[PDB]
Amino acid sequence: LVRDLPQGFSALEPLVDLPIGINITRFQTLLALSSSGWTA
Amino acid sequence: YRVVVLSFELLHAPATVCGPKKSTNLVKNKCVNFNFNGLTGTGVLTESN
Repeated sequence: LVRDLPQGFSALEPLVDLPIGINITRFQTLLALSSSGWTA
Repeated sequence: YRVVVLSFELLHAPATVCGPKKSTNLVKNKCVNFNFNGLTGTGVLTESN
């Protein structure tokens, strides 16, 4: 399919757990990219 | 004297470091008492399909 958030069922196998224990409230992603022009 | 002091910090995070663990040979078709990695039970350990 092209763009629509697809309908259909799947699952999610685990990747990893980590003992961290920190105050968490927010998250931002990162994107690969020049500034005034690029190709993607 | 060269002195090394192994102090530690505990009781403020999930424990992460400690000693090794024992390992023994398995056996089948006999009522034994297994302790598989968290599971302490008794019975006969055959193989699976």
